[PDB]
Amino acid sequence: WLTSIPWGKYSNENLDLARAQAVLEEDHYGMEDVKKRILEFIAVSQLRGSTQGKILCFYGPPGVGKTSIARSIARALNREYFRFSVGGMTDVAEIKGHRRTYVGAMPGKIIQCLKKTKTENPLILIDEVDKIGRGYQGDPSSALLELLDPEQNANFLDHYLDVPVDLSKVLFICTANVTDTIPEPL
Amino acid sequence: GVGKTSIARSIARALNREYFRFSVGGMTDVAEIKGHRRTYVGAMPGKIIQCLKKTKTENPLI
Amino acid sequence: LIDEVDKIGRGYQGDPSSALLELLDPEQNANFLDHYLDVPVDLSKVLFICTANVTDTIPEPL
Amino acid sequence: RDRMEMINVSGYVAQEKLAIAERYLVPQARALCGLDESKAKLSSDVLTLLIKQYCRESGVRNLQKQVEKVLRKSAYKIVSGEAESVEVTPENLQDFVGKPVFTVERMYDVTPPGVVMGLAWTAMGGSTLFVETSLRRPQDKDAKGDKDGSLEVTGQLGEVMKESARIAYTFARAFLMQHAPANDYLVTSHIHLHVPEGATPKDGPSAGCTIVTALLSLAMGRPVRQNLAMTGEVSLTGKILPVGGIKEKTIAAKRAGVTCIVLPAENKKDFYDLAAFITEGLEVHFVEHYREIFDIAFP
Amino acid sequence: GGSTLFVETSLRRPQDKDAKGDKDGSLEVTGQLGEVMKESARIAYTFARAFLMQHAPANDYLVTSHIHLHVPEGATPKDGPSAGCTIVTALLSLAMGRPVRQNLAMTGEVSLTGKILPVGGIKEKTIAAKRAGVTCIVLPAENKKDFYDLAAFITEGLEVHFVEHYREIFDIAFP
Ligand SMILES: Nc1ncnc2c1ncn2[C@@H]1O[C@H](COP(=O)(O)OP(=O)(O)O)[C@@H](O)[C@H]1O
Ligand SMILES: Nc1ncnc2c1ncn2[C@@H]1O[C@H](COP(=O)(O)OP(=O)(O)O)[C@@H](O)[C@H]1O
Repeated sequence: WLTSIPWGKYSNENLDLARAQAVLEEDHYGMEDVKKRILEFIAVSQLRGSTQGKILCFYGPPGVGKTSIARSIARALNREYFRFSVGGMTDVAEIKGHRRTYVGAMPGKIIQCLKKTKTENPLILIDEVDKIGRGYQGDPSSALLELLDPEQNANFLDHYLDVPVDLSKVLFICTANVTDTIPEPL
Repeated sequence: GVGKTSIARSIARALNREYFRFSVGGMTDVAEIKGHRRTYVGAMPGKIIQCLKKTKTENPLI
Repeated sequence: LIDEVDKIGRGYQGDPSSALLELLDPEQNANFLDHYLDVPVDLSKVLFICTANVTDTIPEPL
Repeated sequence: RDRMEMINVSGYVAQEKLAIAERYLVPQARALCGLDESKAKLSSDVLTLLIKQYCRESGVRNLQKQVEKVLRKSAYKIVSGEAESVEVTPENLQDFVGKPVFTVERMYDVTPPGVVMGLAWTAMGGSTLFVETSLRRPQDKDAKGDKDGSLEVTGQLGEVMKESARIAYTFARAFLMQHAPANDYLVTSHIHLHVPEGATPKDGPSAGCTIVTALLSLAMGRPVRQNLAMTGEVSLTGKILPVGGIKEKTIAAKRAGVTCIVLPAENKKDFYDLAAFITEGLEVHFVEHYREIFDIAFP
Repeated sequence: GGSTLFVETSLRRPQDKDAKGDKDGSLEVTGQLGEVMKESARIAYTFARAFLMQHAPANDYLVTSHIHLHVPEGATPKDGPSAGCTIVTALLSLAMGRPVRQNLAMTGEVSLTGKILPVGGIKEKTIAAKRAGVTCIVLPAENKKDFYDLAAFITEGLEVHFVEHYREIFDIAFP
């Protein structure tokens, strides 16, 4: 599990602006606010040398194309795509794993993302963020904030693999049909 | 947005003792601060112990 | 052929509705894996059939 | 609570916010975006406009978001646009941040009868909450009717707030009979008042005094003097009581444009502890008995 | 998304309990009332009573008559109060029995004196209104600028209206 995690491997990121703009325009009509926002992100990341992964949360009615645009952004920016569902989720272990001393412990699902993606800077998509319950024994919102924490992500560690892992270049995305029920700290 | 935690971080730097932020608001289970009995499969110590371990110092600024 | 889909309780320690959503997912099924055999398996050609006595109690994402 | 001493870290005024932005936030965001100082120019006038119109709150993070947005847009226009160095001017600002949301407005500039401002120390900073009063059922229940004007408080009343409102109503009745016995409108008329929420319960009674004067206005239909605020607590006798968190209420009043702030006499010293630069342009008042307020608000 | 919810009101018990009876017209609110919704409805009721007093003191129907109103659910709690403005005019319409001018959508927040306040989600409501075919949309003056951010092609065929004091609305709904 440990040696299967990519280390120092950074998938090449596209820097051409016209090519990315055309790619995005050929995938989703209109929606020009998101397109211009991502264009501005690409430009600023290119100007400031290395590319950082900043978080943003799309929100609107359902079926509008929020997952499809996430996939289109992943394709256009040239980085790896991955989807993840958190709506109504209660067992933080799915994101943290287990102590590894169990008879059949597993690591968090984010380490599975890193392993399958084979890259340390993929595009992780979070789905139905506002549906988190944070109920009894759960409260995955704390770990989720840890993921979005601008600095702790650079040294995030899971219970199974406790070695800190950098998550600054990962480009998180969140989707929710309403901004009310989402916790304020998030 | 007044920088209360920011001034805390600045005080930690100036005083030269190690810094560490802690969010207790909304915490429900005290076991996070107290860990578990260590006999349960997966039992882990309190979060303050982890803070002490990571900070590597016995006099940090929690 | 899944049967009595709407009767799923999705209760404590369980929530098999998430596993169903994974299975019925048009694309994730193509690389579905279980905890025993973790190797991904393709399930794009399998033609699932769901039977329920009413459409209300069935989960909306499902 | 009793196990430690508490210092009051509180927000910054528009001038302090502008200084914070220009000297610390702007270079920090510029470095976090990589743009050169000469390449991107942000005049202090643009920062002042942004603070005044867009980011209005005790906190500062929103201004950080706005500056990040404009810097990102400048980087976008530099990398592939036409200008090698974006000169952010107010006229251009409209395109970068869009049209100004949170446009400056006092909720009631006229302040018709039965409504008045009040500096409420809310959970996040302080606000200039508007207490409203209005007749809700005809005074002519009966030409000979002696039924009292039962009041219907609203705005998520707290039992403490209910008792404070009842005390304020009783004191207002007593004052009205003391001044003009002939007048009996408030004595026998059912009146509905609304006190906007957001004020922490501890500071809830701090607006009670306002209630009183509002009612008095509705009694005589005289609008309160323009851009006048006040706060404190009454003890059924007009003896105003001190209130806490004066700095946040003062800064909120300064931002709202209200010029006259009336405070309990005891709080006077606490108001002078505040920095001088925050107290310019306001005609502060200090009182202990409510009577004086009635004269000032109704000359 | 956005929806065109039909708020409605009607008499639910005779106004003539007694020709001399001065009992107030207690109001019953349904539609899974929320505490904030209940308080907003009470505020709207009081403001409607005051407005009818100011305009036509002769009429006292709304003053003394038990009225039931239905506000269909679906609105999220945060924007729940937004429908309150409609409630007001509804009562006023029921007070005079004059039907509101056809295909006239509106929304806003009343503050017990008529000074309307801004509301959120303006774009969703605008698109829903366009889908419903309504031609006149009455919105708070504060939100005016926000409605102009909408792409051009979505705003055709509608006579938008901007207002801050509810008085203006009463002059548009009831000519
Ligand atoms: N430009 C577009 N305009 C409208 N719909 C689109 C566009 N591009 C893709 N879609 C549709 O959007 C759907 C995805 O819905 P989505 O908004 O991702 O749901 P969710 O709210 O669960 O994320 C797809 O079925 C696709 O057909
Ligand atoms: N006086 C100041 N000068 C410069 N920057 C400040 C000042 N006060 C606050 N900030 C900045 O604004 C942000 C405020 O966040 P903060 O108030 O610490 O969060 P919280 O409200 O959760 O404690 C900080 O990132 C800090 O850098």
